[PDB]
Amino acid sequence: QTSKYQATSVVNGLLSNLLPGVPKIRNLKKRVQLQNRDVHKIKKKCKLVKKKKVKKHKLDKEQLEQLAKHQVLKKHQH
Amino acid sequence: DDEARDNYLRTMFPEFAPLSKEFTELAPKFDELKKSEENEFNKLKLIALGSYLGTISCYYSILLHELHNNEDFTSMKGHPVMEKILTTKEIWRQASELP
Amino acid sequence: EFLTFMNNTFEFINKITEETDVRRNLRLKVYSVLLDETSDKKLIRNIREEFGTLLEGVLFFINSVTTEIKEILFKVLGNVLQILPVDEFVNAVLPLLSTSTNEDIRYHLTLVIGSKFELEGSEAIPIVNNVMKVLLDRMPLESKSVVISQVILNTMTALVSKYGKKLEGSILTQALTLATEKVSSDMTEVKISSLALITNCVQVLGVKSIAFYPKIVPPSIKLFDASLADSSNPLKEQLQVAILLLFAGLIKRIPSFLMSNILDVLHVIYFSREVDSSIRLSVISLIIENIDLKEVLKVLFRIWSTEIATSNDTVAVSLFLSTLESTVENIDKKSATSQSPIFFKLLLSLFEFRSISSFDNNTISRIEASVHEISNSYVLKMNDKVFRPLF
Amino acid sequence: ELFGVLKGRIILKDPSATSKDVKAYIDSVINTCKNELDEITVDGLDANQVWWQVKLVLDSIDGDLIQGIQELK
Repeated sequence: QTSKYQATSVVNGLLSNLLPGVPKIRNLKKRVQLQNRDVHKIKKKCKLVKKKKVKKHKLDKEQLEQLAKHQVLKKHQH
Repeated sequence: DDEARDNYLRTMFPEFAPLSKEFTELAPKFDELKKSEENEFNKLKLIALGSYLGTISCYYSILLHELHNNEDFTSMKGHPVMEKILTTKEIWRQASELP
Repeated sequence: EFLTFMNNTFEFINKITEETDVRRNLRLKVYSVLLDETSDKKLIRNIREEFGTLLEGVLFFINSVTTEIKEILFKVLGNVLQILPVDEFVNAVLPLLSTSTNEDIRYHLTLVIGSKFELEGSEAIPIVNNVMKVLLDRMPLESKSVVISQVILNTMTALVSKYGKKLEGSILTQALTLATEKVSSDMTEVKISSLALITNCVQVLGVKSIAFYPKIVPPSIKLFDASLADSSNPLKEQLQVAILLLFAGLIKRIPSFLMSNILDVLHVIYFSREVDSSIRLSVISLIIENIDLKEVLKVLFRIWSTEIATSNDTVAVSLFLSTLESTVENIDKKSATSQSPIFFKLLLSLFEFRSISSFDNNTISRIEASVHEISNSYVLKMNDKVFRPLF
Repeated sequence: ELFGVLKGRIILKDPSATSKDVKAYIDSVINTCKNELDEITVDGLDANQVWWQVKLVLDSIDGDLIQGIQELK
């Protein structure tokens, strides 16, 4: 059950990387409408969402490490 | 036979025979560039000839394969590898003038 | 009785570990010791060793758990992972992977290592180089356990996908060697993860991966032949999508070198029944925009008359039609003249379907209508001289 | 090997023989500029693929080689 979930997720990850607009795992007319899909915007949206999350955690590390740094400074001063 | 097969090469590939003569005369010279001292003039002459010999050699590999696989294939003059032969040959010619 | 106390006991531990002031939070105290220069390196080692025992203990209960207590242990597990930083976390946990003798504990341990890098940046590059090397050394040891083998590859797949270019090349080449070996694994899951790992590797390596190219495309095709046979394979859809996504990965990265074997790629796309059309059509469009069209027209004749002509598959035929319309509407005037005898050779074949087609009249009629408009397209963009002998 | 045969029967010869020499000359050129691809791989690849490796290698080196020839002129 876990291996299947890992298989889907691994296959799912490739789908986003190579074919963003395509639906995830869980005809002539389809050709043009897929061709007109603006996949680039999908890539941009995902890149920004990931970028914010990385940015958000990094500041917490910066904010956190300043607290411990000051406490170390307090003890050494005393 | 050898005569008909060669004559077939001349008709389809007139550049075949001169290229083979070029490869034959140039290969000892390419060895000499390695044998000779690695002066700045000499070293770049090795590049220009080294570029030329590889260009000639790859042609024959492509010519041999397409004859074996592509029967509809008739003229390698369309294949851009000739264009690279012309560039590399001219570049080596400039290198040959170098002392 | 006993269980109620264990429920309340883990409630007690959760309260302490919770990061609800500098003095109260355990997490901050750890970094203060790490930041402090004067703090003894042996004491630093103690924290690393003490943590590894602690992380092993909490996973042991979670492996060996009762739904509510199962929830609490995750609340505790959330707390323990965040006690110490990534650098110490990798140092403190990587040796434990070998030390741990329980596959379930190794199973969870590999996951948490990946989750730590899910939100990291360029600061972790030297650290990841350590993790990749260790994970590579463990794969031969962990071949016996499929789940462990699969997860370890997935973590590599994540790590190559994220800042894989910044990772040292020797590991990148080493990983590709490992994946190509493991594609041959009998277990379907090992194939899928190996297939995915090759994609990220090939994407990072680009042309440099051409050395392994004999070891990627031909095995992948032979895999697909087996994939069709075992339609009872429960992971057939996951397996089949994995094969197609590989070609999509390298069709973007090495379009030129794939021109030789483009034929059998088209076979995979057309006969991949389990995969949906949108996936198959999406990868098709990549072929036109990335690969020389002249080769495509030549092979389209060969792939048709041999396989799709007698396939009698609506999906395969429709996909063939989609490719043909895409190629001709993009091919150049000069090139279109060159490949004309092949195209008209196809066109004569395209007309003669009504003799051999087993479908009903409506479908056959619609197919011919598509042929004529595309045939109308190709005969345009040309001259009389090329056309008159063909006429 | 190609030198030995050429000095019109190469059609009878396996194209593998010609391909090996391609690797020799270009690798000498690649190893020369060292003093995009470290090697021209000839194992299990058709002539066009080997040529494609050659073109990318040869194209990049052209810019520097032409500049040097002007200096030595």
